[PDB]
Amino acid sequence: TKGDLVRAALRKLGVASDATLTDVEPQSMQDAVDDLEAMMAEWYQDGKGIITGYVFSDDENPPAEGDDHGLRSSAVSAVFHNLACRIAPDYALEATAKIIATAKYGKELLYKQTAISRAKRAPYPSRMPTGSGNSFPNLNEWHYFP
Amino acid sequence: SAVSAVFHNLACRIAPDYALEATAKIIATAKYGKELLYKQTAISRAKRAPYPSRMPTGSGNSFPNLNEWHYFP
Amino acid sequence: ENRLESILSRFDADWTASDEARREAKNDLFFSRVSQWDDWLSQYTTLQYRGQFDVVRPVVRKLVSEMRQNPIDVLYRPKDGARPDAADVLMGMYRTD
Amino acid sequence: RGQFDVVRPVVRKLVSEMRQNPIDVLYRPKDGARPDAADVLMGMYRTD
Amino acid sequence: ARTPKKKPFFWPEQIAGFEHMYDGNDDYPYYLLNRTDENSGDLPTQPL
Amino acid sequence: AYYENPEVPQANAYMLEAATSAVKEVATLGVDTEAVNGGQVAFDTVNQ
Amino acid sequence: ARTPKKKPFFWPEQIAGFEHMYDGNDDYPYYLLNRTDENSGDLPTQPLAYYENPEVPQANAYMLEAATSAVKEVATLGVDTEAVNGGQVAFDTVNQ
Amino acid sequence: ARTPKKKPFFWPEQIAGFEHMYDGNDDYPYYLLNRTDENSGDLPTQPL
Repeated sequence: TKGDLVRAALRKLGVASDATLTDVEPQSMQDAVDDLEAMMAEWYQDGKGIITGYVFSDDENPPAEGDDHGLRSSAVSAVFHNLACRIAPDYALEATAKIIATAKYGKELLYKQTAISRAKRAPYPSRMPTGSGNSFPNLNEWHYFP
Repeated sequence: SAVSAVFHNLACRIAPDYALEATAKIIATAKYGKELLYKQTAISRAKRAPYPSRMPTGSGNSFPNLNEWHYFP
Repeated sequence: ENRLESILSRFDADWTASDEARREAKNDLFFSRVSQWDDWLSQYTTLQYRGQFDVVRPVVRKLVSEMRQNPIDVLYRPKDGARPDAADVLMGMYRTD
Repeated sequence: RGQFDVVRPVVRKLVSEMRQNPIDVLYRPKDGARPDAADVLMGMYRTD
Repeated sequence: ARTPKKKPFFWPEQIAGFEHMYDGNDDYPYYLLNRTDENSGDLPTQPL
Repeated sequence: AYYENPEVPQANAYMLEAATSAVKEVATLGVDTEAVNGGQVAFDTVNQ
Repeated sequence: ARTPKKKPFFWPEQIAGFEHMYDGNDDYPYYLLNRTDENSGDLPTQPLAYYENPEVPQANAYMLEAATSAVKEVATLGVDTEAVNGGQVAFDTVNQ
Repeated sequence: ARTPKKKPFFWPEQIAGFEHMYDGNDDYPYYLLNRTDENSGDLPTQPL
C-alpha cells in the first residue's frame, strides 16, 4: 500500500513541498486540484492520448477533491511533477531544473506502454495475395483482413 | 547494493521542502544511481528474438526438427 | 465391380475420387485465369489501376503452337510378324468418319 | 510464401533426356550361341 | 533473421497523437510529428 | 525549398525484382527449339 | 503492404491551411509554409526533413546471392557429353 | 566465426522501458527512446 496515495489532498501537499513550504502554503494550491482536471483534459483529452486512468469530477461543487482522482500508482510519479510546473507561473514563479526534468521523464514513462501498444502495424492494407506457395489463391487484393 | 543508489534520486525531489535545491554533485550521483539500477536489468533482458515464421531450418542437418518459429509480436 | 449393389459401388468410388474434384479442381481453373482472361485472381471492378504483365501468355501460345503444328493422330502399324496391309484396314474406317 | 523453383526447368530437362534415351528389351546373342535366337525370344515377349 | 530492422528513431513525446498515422496505411499523403509539448517545446532532434 | 517525392521504396523495388524472377523460371521447360521435343520431350512423349 | 513507406514529414503548425494544397485540383503551382505563430514568431521546424524510403539490410541482399548459388551448383551434374549422357551417365547406368 | 556479429550501440537509460522495440522482432512501425531523464537529464546519445 501507498504506491497510489489515498487522496488528492496528500498529493497536493507533496507539490506544496516542491514549491516553497517554509511553513507557508501557496494560494495556488487551492487551484492545484482544479489544475488536475485541466492537465488531464489537455493531454489525455477526450479519454484518449496518454493513458493515466484519471477520472474527471463534475466541475461544479467538487474541484477534484469532492470526487476521486482515480490515478494509478504508476501515474502518481508523473502527475505531481507536471502539476508543480503548471501552478508555478499561476503563482508567479517558475519551476526549477529538477522539477521540469522529472516532469518530462514521468510524462514519457506514463505513455511508454501506450506507445508500444499503438506500435503495431496494420494487417496487410490495400493489397496482398497469398501466392501459390500457400494453397488456394482464393480471395486476393486484401483491403485489410480478407 | 541498491539501497545506496535510490536515495540520491529521492534526494533531489525532497530537496525543496524549505526552498532548498540539490547541488551538482548530488544530481551526478543520482543519475549514476539510476544507471546502476537498470545496469543488471538491461543485460538480462537482452537476447535476440527467435527465427522468422518464414525461415527454413535447412537440410544441412541430419534431422531438421521444428520449423516456422515465432516472430509475431 | 468394387461392391455389390451397383449404385453404392458408384457413389463410394466417387467419394475416394473427391480429392480431385474439390481441392485440385479449384486450383485448376486459376491456371486458366492467368492464361485466358485476367491476370488477377478474385479481382474486383475498381476505379483504380489494376495491372497486368504476363510473360506467361506469349510462352503458352508458343508451346500450344508447337503441338498443333506437329499433330499426333492415329496411324497404326502391324503386329508382331503381321502382314503390312493390316494397318490400312483400321485406318480406312478411321479417315472416313 | 514465395515461389521461384529454378529447380523445375532443370528437372524437366533431365526427365526429357532420359526418356529420349531408349532403355528397352533387345538382347544380344551369348557365347557360342546362334544370333538367330534373339528374334525368336522377343517374338512372344513383345506381343504382350 | 533475428536482428531489429529499419524503423525511424522517435520518442513517445515527438510522435504523440500522430503515432496512429504510422502503421503502413496508404490513406495518408503525409505523416506528422509534435512541434511543442508542455514545459519546453518538442526538440527538433531526430526529425527523420 | 522543394518537395521530395516518393521515388518508390527500395523494398518495393527489390521485391519487384524477385517478382519478375519468380515467373520466368517455370516458363522454361528445358526447351531450346521452335518445335516439339528438344528438352521438352517429357510433355510430348506423354501425349503420344 | 504494411510497414510505413514514404509519406513526407511535416509538422502541424507549418502545414496549417496548407494541407488543402494537396487536394489535387491544382489551383496553385506552389505550396507554402507558415511564417510565424502567436506568442513569439517561429519559422518552420525542420521543413526540409522528409521520410526516406526503406532501404532493406545489406544482409538480405548478401544472403540472396548465397541462396541462388546454392541451387545452381547441384543443378549442374557435370557435362561429359552435351545434353544426354553428361553427368547423368551415373543415373542411366543403374537404370539399365 | 568467433568474433561477435555487428550490433547497434545503446545506453541503459535511453533503452529503458523501450527494450521491447529492440527485442529482435520486426512488426513495429517505429522505434522509441527516452528524450529526457530525471536529475537534469540529457538527449539520447548516438542511437545511430
